[PDB]
Amino acid sequence: SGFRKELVSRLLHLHFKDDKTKVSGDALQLMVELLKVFVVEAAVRGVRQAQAEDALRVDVDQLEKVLPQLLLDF
Amino acid sequence: SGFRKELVSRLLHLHFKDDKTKVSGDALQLMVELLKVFVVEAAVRGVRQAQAEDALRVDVDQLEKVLPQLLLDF
Amino acid sequence: SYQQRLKAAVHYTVGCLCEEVALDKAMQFSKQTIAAISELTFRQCENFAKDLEMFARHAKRTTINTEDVKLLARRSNSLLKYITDKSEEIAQA
Amino acid sequence: SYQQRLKAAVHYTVGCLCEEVALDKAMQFSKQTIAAISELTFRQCENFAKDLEMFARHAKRTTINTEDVKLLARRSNSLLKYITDKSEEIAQA
Repeated sequence: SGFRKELVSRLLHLHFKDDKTKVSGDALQLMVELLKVFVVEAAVRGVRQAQAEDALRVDVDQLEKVLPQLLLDF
Repeated sequence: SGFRKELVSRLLHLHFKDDKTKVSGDALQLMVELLKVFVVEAAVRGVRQAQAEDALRVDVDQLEKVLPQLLLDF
Repeated sequence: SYQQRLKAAVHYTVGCLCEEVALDKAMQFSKQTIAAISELTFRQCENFAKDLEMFARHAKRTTINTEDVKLLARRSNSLLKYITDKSEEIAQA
Repeated sequence: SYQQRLKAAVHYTVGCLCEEVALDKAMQFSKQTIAAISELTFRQCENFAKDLEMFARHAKRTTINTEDVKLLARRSNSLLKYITDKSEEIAQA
C-alpha cells in the first residue's frame, strides 16, 4: 500500500510558483516514499500517545499532541 | 542591542561538518540580524502567552507553550 | 472539483496506510483522526512542493532531483538515512 | 571552557534583548525563562549552521552567502520579508 506517482505529481504541481518547474522521475518516486513515511509516522506516534494516555483508540486529541514535533522532523 | 559578528561566527563554525566551510561577511551580518529576530520573537510570543493566561510575568511554562510554533517558523 | 478529487485520493491512501498500522499495533483510529492525518498530508505537500522548487532553483535548476528530495529529509538522521536508502534502490532500477 | 564561554556570551545578549522587550511590553521575564531562551538560541545556531552549510554545498559552494541565509527564512512570509529588507540594507553599506 502507498501513494501513486500521478497523485503525488498532481499534488506537487498544485503548489509550484513557476510553470517551468518540473520533477524528475526518480525524485517523484522518492516523494512517493517520503509521503508514505510522513503518514506512517503520524499514525505510529498517534498510537504511542494513545498508549501513553491509556486510551482505547487514537482520537484527534491524541493526534494533536504529536503534530508539533512531527512537523519539526519534516 | 544585539549579537556581535565574532560571537555569531564562532557559534556557526562550532557546527560546520567541513573545515573548508566559510561564511561571507554579508551573510554573517545577516545571521546577526536573523538571530536577533529569533530571540525577540521568542520573547514577544512568550509575553503574549503570559498576557493570554493573565500571568504576572513570563515563566518557563508560558514559554514552552509557544516554542513548537516558533521552531516551525524558523 | 479538482482539489476535492486529489484530497479524496489522498484520504483513501491515508486510510489504507492507517489501517495497516492499526493492524500491526492492535490499536484503532477514529474516523476523525484518519481524516485529520489526510488533511495534514495534503497541507504537507504544499510545503514539500514549495521547498523542492526553491531548492532546485537554489542550484539553478528548473527540474527537481533526488538531491532536492534528500534535502527535504535533512532534519532527522533516521529520515535522511531511510530516504537515502530508498533513493539508491530507485537508482538501481 | 570554550562552549561555556560562547553560551555565557549568548546568555548575556539574550538577557539584554529580553529586558528591552520587558520594558516595551510592561511584562517581566523570570530568570529561568531568560535562561531557557538562551539555551534555545544556542541550540538553534546548530540548526542554522548545518542548514547553511548544506544549502551552500547544494549550490556547489563552500562559502555561505546571503541567499543561503534567505533560504533559512523561507518558511514565513513576514520573516523572509524582514530578512530580505535587512540584506539589501547590508548590501547598501
